[PDB]
Amino acid sequence: IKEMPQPKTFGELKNLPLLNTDKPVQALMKIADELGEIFKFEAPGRVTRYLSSQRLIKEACDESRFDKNLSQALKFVRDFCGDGLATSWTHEKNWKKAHNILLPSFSQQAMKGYHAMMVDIAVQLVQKWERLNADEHIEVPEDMTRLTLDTIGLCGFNYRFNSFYRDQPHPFITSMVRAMDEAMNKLQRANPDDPAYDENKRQFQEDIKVMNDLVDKIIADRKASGEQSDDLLTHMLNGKDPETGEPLDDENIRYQIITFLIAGHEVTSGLLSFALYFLVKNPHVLQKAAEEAARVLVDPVPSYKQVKQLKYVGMVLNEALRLWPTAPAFSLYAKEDTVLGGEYPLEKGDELMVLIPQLHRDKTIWGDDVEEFRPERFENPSAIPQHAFKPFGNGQRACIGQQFALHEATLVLGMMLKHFDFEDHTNYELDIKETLTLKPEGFVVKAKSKKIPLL
Ligand code: HEM
Ligand SMILES: O=C(CCCCn1ccnc1)N[C@@H](Cc1ccccc1)C(=O)O
Repeated sequence: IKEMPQPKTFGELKNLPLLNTDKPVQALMKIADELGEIFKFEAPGRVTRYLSSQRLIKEACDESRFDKNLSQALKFVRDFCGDGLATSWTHEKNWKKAHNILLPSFSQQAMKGYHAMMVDIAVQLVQKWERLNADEHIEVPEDMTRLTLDTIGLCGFNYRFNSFYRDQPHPFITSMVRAMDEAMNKLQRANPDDPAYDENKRQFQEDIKVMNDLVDKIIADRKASGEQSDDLLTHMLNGKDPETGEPLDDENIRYQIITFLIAGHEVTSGLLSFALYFLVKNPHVLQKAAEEAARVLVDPVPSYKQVKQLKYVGMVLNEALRLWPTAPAFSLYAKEDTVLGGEYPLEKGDELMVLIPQLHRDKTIWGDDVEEFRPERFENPSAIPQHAFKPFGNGQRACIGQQFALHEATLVLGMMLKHFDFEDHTNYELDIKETLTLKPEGFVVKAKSKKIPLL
């Protein structure tokens, strides 16, 4: 039985002030560098254990021993995502019911139906960049978020956010971002009922009311029109859980839509932003990915089958997820008493955090070159040890949107590589901005058209 280490404490605040920082995930990664594969993290009324080694995480991913926990962050997000799929406990009736209903909407097979709508938005991105003047540049995360937001809006419920027509965010997005910020900022308030925060609470409720009212009207409008657009909303309005025989109710449908829009916003655009960052920093890798794009994407717009054939582009995306997974942690609890790694006894109910970026830097798995960007690591999934690579979570609670995100990202990155040469014209210094997701803040490039038509 080993005692686990613990980072520095602040008296009765315990470790909580360590997360009173602009970049808490990177702070936790530095703590893991100092303390090793496991450390205890205490706050007032809270104890968790951060895991960073594949040795321990492979045990944490044993679904017979550990189930998904709502982290404090997810408990705060649940105030506006409700019992949608990502903020539900596994034992809540609406988790399994929504899971069974929505799985066919998110499969590779469903991607064939979404493909034309994804192409629609990808073409708008390419056309924007074709239309820039000589020495203008691209604001990468900003344009990637325009693309991913528009793609989930259109595939999700046939709604055009028209992000490439505007600078100012959509009213839904304004309230979503401000609610997420309040949820993230609240992971520090010792006296949340202090009259000091009444304005934060008032604003938080107005933002929740904005999201609910707007989504509820999208649902009511679709029901009033009878239109059967083949999108996630139609699937939720018509689908029935094979187990209970029941459909989702309108309240839970709204929670799912809010959940999908958040997932498809900066969490997914972050992947594209980091991938393009690593490509311009590794010109030989960019060259190889651009050679694949040219060879495969032989038609004016890509087909579904062509996207599946962008194997090296897919490897680029997985290697970007290895280094900077954009949903950087998930939480587990012990279903029963158990011992972790032969060394750390856990009681039923004890909580674990999986620190994904640090897992993905385990040199016993990847070798000494863990910081290098080498997509070839992903040539063969059977050569990767179990539970070494977890950017989409674990088990039945893994990301339902994984195929959607990777199809979207592979399509757009392929088209980017086909149509432009890229310049890191500022020699950009990576600065990772943290919300509940991760983003290369201020990442800019110049894109020179190869003058290949879309017609
Ligand atoms: C690269 C992009 C994405 C990444 C890295 C990602 C990552 C993750 C991770 C790590 C989890 C597990 C969370 C936990 O255990 O607490 C998760 C769950 C989930 N994600 Fe994603 N996600 C991505 C894109 C998406 C998209 C595009 C959608 C939907 C449009 C989506 C919808 C969901 C849902 C509904 C869940 C909860 C699944 C369940 O518990 O049944 N995600 N995602
Ligand atoms: O350490 C994370 C990382 C957040 C990851 C969120 N996220 C969302 C999607 N992907 C990842 N959270 C913890 C933070 C914490 C720990 C102890 C005490 C108070 C607060 C938590 O929330 O309790």
